Amino acid sequence: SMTSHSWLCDGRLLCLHDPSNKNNWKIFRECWKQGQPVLVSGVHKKLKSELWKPEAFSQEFGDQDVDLVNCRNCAIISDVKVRDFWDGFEIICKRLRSEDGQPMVLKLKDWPPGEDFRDMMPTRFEDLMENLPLPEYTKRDGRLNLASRLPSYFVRPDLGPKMYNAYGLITAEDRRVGTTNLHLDVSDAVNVMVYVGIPIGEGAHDEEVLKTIDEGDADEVTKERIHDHKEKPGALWHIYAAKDAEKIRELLRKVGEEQGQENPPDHDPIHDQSWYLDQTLRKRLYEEYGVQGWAIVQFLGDAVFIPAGAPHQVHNLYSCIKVAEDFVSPEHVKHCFRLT
Ligand SMILES: Cc1nc2ccc(O)cc2o1
Ligand SMILES: [Cl-]
Ligand SMILES: [Cl-]
Ligand SMILES: [Cl-]
Ligand SMILES: [Cl-]
Ligand SMILES: [Mn+2]
Repeated sequence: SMTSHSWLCDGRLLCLHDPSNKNNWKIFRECWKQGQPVLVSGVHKKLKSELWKPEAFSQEFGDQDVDLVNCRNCAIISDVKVRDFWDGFEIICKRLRSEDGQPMVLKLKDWPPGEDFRDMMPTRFEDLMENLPLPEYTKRDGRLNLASRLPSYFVRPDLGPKMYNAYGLITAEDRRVGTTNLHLDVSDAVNVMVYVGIPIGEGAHDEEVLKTIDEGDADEVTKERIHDHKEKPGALWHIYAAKDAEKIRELLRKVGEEQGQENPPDHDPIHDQSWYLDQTLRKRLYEEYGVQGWAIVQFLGDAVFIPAGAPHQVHNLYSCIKVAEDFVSPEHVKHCFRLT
């Protein structure tokens, strides 16, 4: 039976089922006020699927110059064509190779660049913005988005949305690497999975994906969503409450010192965006500091709501196209105030 919602993370994560239900706000606002993330499924069914394919991006924009990142070692690949990224998105035999002769796991950096999504892709912009869930919070002019309404005493978000494009991590060694390292944002955000690419060539690689979700601490109901098939898994997230950010900084200063980094006692390891919390570090955070997070698998068409101030990291299971919009809810406006 169709239902309004369900729970993941053993009751700690709200999952809304109908992205355009006019009564979603009544269930959402209780969880949101408590500083929790929220998941909304089904957004892909609202979108024009032909606008979100890797082959269309390559055909329309392939001659633009861009930089890539090697996710395994953080090396920058400078001033290449955007088709060099898109043509290897699902076909492994077409990827740029490292010195060892392996195909690289790449992230497309800052594309479209800065605030240029709307000018570059006006049809994509309309398709996304008209289909975002919780539209009183998430639209540029929504009644519960204070972004356009605040004076300079508040850090205001850039004009969005922003696109996040990267290959899937593949090997047992790759399990300890992030697509996006641990960081926080002073605005709220909604992140939508608009396409998941499952390759062919080294097709048959779903085996190491199961071990990553399991070791990632995914709850038993998320494992039913994985093991049932039916839906394509994109990325594994770990999100932490804003109230636990300083305890995470204390752990990462202790570990930086143990690993012989030489850092002033005050430096900010979350702002540096240099760490990925692997299974060893997540267990140490729980046991030594008393901090629990939320382990979230974002499937095709899932919208993740990330509260302002909440530290979070992303690990792509397969090749992903994500689109995110920042907003300023009244519940979390304290996180962007410039005094006290
Ligand atoms: C519809 C569908 N195709 C899949 C391929 C791999 C997988 O891990 C889940 C999938 O769900
Ligand atoms: Cl808060
Ligand atoms: Cl467009
Ligand atoms: Cl709403
Ligand atoms: Cl990163
Ligand atoms: Mn973020």
